[PDB]
Amino acid sequence: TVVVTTIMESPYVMYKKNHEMFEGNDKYEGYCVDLASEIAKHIGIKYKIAIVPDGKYGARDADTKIWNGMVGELVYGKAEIAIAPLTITLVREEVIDFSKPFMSLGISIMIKKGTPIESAEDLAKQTEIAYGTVDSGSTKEFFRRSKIAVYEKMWTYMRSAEPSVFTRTTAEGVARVRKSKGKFAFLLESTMNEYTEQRKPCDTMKVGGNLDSKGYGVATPKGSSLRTPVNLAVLKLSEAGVLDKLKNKWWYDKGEC
Amino acid sequence: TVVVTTIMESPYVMYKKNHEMFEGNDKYEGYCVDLASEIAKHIGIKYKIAIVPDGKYGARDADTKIWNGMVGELVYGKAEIAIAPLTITLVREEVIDFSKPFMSLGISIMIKKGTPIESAEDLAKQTEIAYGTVDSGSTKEFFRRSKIAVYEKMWTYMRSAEPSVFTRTTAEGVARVRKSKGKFAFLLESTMNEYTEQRKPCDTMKVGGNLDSKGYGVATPKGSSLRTPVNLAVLKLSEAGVLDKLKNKWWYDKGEC
Ligand SMILES: N[C@@H](CCC(=O)O)C(=O)O
Ligand SMILES: N[C@@H](CCC(=O)O)C(=O)O
Repeated sequence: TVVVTTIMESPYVMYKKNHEMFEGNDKYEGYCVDLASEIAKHIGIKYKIAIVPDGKYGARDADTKIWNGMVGELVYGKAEIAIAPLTITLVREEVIDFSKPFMSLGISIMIKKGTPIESAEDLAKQTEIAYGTVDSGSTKEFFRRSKIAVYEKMWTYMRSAEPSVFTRTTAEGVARVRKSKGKFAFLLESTMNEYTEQRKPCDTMKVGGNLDSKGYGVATPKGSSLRTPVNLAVLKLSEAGVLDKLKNKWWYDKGEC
Repeated sequence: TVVVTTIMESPYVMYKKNHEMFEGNDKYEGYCVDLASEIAKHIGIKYKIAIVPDGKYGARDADTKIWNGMVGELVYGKAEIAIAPLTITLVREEVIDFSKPFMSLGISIMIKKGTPIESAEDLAKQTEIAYGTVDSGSTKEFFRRSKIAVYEKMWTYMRSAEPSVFTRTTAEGVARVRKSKGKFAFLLESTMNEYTEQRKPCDTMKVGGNLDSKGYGVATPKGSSLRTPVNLAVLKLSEAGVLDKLKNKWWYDKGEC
């Protein structure tokens, strides 16, 4: 039985209503729950969903050099596959493998409706509206590593901001936007942003274009016999239009705004 | 010296003005020429650009089972790397390797301005306007393999259309659109469609959303020592914003419309 690391993130992995009464994998629903089922069917494996204990995507400690989050679970052999909205990055590719992308996305800006912001330049040239990102993920790293002037300005602000503009989870960032009367904006991937925009109370929206262009991949530890089957499975699902059906199912069919 | 297979396709690889006076690689300019230079710099290789002899992207002969085009050049050891708008697909992944995507795209519809078509459904429910794709590529295969009703109908038409609706090159498809007074539409990737829309005489446009979501990758033959360095190089260029800069350079800085 293959241990699948994933993260509680709507609409990828969520608790079913009355999840307490279900056992194991049956506790959960979402895009990545369906993707896990599809891949397992294609490659012929039994699997168990294990929600990442620390609740993080994955970053390397510049102190102890230890990987946390889902990346950590793979690196240290606690899980055999990661089926979550895990961004394909250089630093991660150096320690784990990724399938070709199952979803295409970029960093985006979330505002409370009515906020006078339409771009990253708009954010960077003012101080009245605060903004941040989730911790321990690719978005925080993006700003840390950027040599593009606008993003460097944004990082210089966010890195030193008090109280902290970095949130433990995406949900916490969204809640912060919703409660802050337009005085907090949140930087997050377009996929999560677009989802939230179609959820009650319909008070947030994505503004401007994406800051970058990248993808989520299904990840496996280096040397895994699952590497190739997983990659081919993702491409088959892509080409058969199943990934498009799954996105429509979890983002728009369920649309509430 | 590494042989780089590529294809004459604007704005990826084009002849410089007065190309006859230049030698070797310096005869050429474009997105993929710049990408080749960037990758070679990162991975420390000397290279020679060789335009694919048969002028094809790459498909397998359901008869001889022989791969043609750039895929063929890699499969049969005539080239060591492909740096071109070559789509990452299942069938190709079974015989060659691809880097993670350097560009994201989908199949799209090109029309002569004023053509009463705004979608794939619009095309499929009529017969007055003909439509086709380029031969020996991923777009033709998409329609061949689709089980989506609208696309199945389009394939059933295109496969048996007289005279042939399939063109040898993208340029031939574009010229056919331009010359046909709204009676021909062309199915091609969004990237090439978007490019053409900003080129004189500014008589074409992209209509509707993309039919799929996929990527171009830099390809290497199975067992190549260049596989990992090329993959990491693409991700480095992605993350440094170089891919975005190159797209802006060749599509929009170079806009005529
Ligand atoms: N998909 C991101 C998580 C969210 C973010 O950082 O925006 C990652 O893999 O780290
Ligand atoms: N990018 C395509 C070429 C053109 C097409 O088929 O649309 C390929 O690699 O085959």
